[PDB]
Amino acid sequence: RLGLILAMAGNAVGLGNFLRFPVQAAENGGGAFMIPYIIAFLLVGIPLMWIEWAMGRYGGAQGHGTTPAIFYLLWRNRFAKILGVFGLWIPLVVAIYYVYIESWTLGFAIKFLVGLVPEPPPNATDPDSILRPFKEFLYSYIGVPKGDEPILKPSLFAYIVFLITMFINVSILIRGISKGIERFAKIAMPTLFILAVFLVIRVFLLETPNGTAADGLNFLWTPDFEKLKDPGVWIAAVGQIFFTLSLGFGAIITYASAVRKDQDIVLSGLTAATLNEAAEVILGGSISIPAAVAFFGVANAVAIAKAGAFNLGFITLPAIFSQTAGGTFLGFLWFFLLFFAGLVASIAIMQPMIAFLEDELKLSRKHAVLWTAAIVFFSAHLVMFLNKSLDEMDFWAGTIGVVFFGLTELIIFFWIFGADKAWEEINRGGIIKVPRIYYYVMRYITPAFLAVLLVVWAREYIPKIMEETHWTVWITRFYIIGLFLFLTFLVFLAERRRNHE
Amino acid sequence: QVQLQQSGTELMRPGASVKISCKAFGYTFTNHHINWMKQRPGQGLDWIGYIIPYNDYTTNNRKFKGKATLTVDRSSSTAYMELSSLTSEDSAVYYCARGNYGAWFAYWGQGTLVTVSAAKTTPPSVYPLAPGSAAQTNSMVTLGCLVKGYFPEPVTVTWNSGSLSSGVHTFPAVLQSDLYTLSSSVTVPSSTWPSETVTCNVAHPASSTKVDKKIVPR
Amino acid sequence: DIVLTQSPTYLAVSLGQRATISCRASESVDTYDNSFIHWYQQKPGQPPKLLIYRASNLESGIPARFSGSGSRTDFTLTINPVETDDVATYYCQQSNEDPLTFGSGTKLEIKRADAAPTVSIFPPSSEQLTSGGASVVCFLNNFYPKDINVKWKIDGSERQNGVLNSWTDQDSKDSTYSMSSTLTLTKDEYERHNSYTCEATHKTSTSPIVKSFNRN
Repeated sequence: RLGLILAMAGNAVGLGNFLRFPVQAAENGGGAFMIPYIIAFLLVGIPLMWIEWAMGRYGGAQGHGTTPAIFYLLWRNRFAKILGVFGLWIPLVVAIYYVYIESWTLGFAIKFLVGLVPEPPPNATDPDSILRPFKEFLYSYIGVPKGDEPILKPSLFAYIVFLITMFINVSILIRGISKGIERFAKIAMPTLFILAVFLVIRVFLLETPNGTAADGLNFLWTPDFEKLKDPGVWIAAVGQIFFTLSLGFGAIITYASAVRKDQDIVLSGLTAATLNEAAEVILGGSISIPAAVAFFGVANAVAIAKAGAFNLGFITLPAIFSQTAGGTFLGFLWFFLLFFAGLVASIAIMQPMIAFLEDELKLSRKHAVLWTAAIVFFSAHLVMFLNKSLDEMDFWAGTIGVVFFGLTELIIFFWIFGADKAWEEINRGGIIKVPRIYYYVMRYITPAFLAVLLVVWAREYIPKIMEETHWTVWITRFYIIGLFLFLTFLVFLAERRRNHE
Repeated sequence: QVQLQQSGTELMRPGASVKISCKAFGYTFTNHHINWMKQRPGQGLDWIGYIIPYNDYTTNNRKFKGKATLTVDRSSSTAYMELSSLTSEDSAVYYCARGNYGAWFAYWGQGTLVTVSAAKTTPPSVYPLAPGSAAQTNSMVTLGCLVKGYFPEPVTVTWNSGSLSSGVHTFPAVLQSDLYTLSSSVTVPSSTWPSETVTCNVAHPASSTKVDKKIVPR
Repeated sequence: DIVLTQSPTYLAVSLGQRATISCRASESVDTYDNSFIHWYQQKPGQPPKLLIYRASNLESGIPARFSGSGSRTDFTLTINPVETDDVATYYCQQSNEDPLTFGSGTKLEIKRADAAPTVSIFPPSSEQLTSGGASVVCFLNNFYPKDINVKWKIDGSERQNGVLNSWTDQDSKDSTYSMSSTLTLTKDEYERHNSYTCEATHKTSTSPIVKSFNRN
């Protein structure tokens, strides 16, 4: 009863709900963001979730396992494999910075453990004065530069914690999971859920001289009529839905290749998606934003969110723990939990690449894991040391990449494979039938909507995207394009090796 | 580069229970269904049932429903099949095979032999077969190895530690009086023997006996 | 369940020619316009080996000699040209309806030109004599066809009792057969007589091949 409940609640908590979402909403004028977000959830998130479960199960029934191959099975065209490459590129690229963020959560957990945490400036009552110590904790941790300097200078502790995080991730990927998987996740997910609920409830009673936590909830759920005409918000919102639902990643597809063709995917898929939404908009969205506005004020919360991706909670949360009962211990627990939550997700975003190396190109587990780990570890130095690089990757892979790729999966699965064949595939084994209207949404509304969104988005933000020289971001654009070309090269090598016999 | 490695041959009293371990190497174990199949030496393959390594969740063919329990150890990357209420008819070769994600069964195990009998385990006697004394010599001579009075199957018989694999015929064991008997013949040039040493490598795992026998002239 | 009936149970074919094995199903093996029947090559002592999947599609590592065909119910596995190592039992499977079911199998054997068995007779091992047993082994190697005859003569008399026989599977290279005949007696009875004969009657010669030794 209670156990089954807390167990059901723990399945969806990702860093996407806590660290990422607050930053996405704040950078976009919260609530002006919520409308497109909710609309995207109903018109894009749910249908694609169902689509991914169907495609994954279908591909498992066959045995491809990766999007390049499943796409090839659905559409026999060399071009299908290339569009399919996004199913490896997106998760790999997200893994590159995602592992670093996880390392920040471990570092913070450690610092809270030792009681080395930021306390507000006594008797200062100045929102900027109040914000500087908390800003400094994160900034001193990752080593933010003064004056938009290209080079970032992370503290030694952060780097060592990164090394440890990689060692732990690799150590896990090589050997299976027995002592730290079910036995620990079954404790941490319910614990984290309970803790998060505690925090939402606690933060909402918070009211201070610089603002009120209530004002934060009002700020987040009050539509800004003005920002709706902004493509960036629509793209950001859809991108977040994709990220938070794990939807846009080839990981859900591969994981889904393990459930039987006759097993229901309609109720199960809808349940996972709905549970995920209730899991963030209510808990993650109701903690960090209200806390920052109550504490730092609106202007500072937005400025902090706009500072970079994931920054917001690393500041707002520690600020919150202060002035709270057993806040240092509560903080340690929160960040350690968060750390495990991140880990669970990173091995999952590495699984598409590992699986690709094993099924195609016929590589062992050791080699797939070691080469994948080598790529994330080496590449991550770009995100830890190059200013604005992390943000750029989080943008291209976790925001833009996923929506375009989502559209690709919808066209490939529904249009090319079969309107009705696709519907039939989704429908088999369902506990309930798919609502009649979604056939029409998926076939006409969702794809037209997304295509239009990307087009309107481009040429609004493209020229602005060509107008940005930080000297450190062009390295990242060139580099990630190179990585994409490299993966295309791996798919080419797989077909050459097969055709050679 | 995937290998499935299975425990080996086992003897059991009828009515007992056994657990066969198919261990998986060189691939992500959770990604792929594992299937279990039964084959009698002279019969076609019967599908026992499969198991989904990620979620467990086994499915057995109707025929085997009560006689086979499928489990998994995700830590050791191993699949297990437990056979209960053993009978002589349960005696067969059992294969674990994983199709990719479950085309089907692309990679096969070496197989596992099960002998259900009360009969006790006996080591094989290894007798050298030399050509008869003063038997006229030709461009080639043929030598032999006699493995007799052992139980249960199988027995590994090679020559010169497996060095000579060519022109060798190893005949099927024949069961007479609860004990198995087989023989193996090798053909070599006359200039090869005695001038070079020819030896029998005989191995019975069940009795744990590795015996080597020199072939010498009469 | 879906039952798979395979046409000829045993098939023999000459080198370089084509072999057609068939598979029939009680219900359609087609779902979404795809045939789920799959072919396996199994040699004795080995597990099966996947040949063709989804009935038309050549598995890697397998030579182009193997081609799948057919639809609906009827399916055709075509091996041309047939090669020596292709001797083994061949199965078909249907994955369309769960559970999954297999054909009864088709044993392929090559047609090889007639050949004489090479007979060799081996006296009982001294070591075996210490054990009290006396066994005489007679090897008949590399002959075709499989059908052969062995008669054991002890001092001119034909010995019917205590004869264990074993035949190998057809060779995967020269397509021949070999047989081991073993006359098992007690050391007492073995020391009672003198001459031990092994006579092999085959289709390659009217006169039987006679191999014997004089106990000494």
